[PDB]
Amino acid sequence: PKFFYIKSELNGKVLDIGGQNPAPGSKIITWDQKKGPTAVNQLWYTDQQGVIRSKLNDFAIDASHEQIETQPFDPNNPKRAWIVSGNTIAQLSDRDNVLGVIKSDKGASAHICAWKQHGGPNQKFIIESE
Ligand SMILES: OC[C@H]1O[C@@H](O[C@H]2[C@H](O)[C@@H](O)[C@H](O)O[C@@H]2CO)[C@H](O)[C@@H](O)[C@H]1O
Repeated sequence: PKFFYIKSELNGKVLDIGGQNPAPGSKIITWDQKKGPTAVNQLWYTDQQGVIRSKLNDFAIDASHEQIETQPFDPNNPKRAWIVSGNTIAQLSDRDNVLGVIKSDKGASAHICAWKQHGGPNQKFIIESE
């Protein structure tokens, strides 16, 4: 029941499941922080292991494709176990691999990818209580 927002230190927006799409494989973007029962697609929590999940469907963050998207949690899939570590959303099995915001080149909402930690604010996040 302890949910939170993940805000980018790059654009000050927050991780958000694209268009509130509940289906697995939905792209995760950054969007203006909403408030109320409509913020569900922007709310996250950590399971007992500390692995990040979405309040919307309990799905985990998955970095199997070009951009991060939601996918059912699988303890056997290394690209679906992401945890909070200070200012970074780190891959549980490889802390050197962290999430980072990447602005759009087409004037759309920014997307997210996972790559080597390079110290930029694009790879820093702030956990913000609900
Ligand atoms: O565009 C991302 C943005 O979508 C909001 O939801 C919209 C969707 O964008 C729009 O195309 C559709 O017609 O209506 C949806 C309901 O508002 C999300 O609420 C927002 O968080 C972003 O994900």
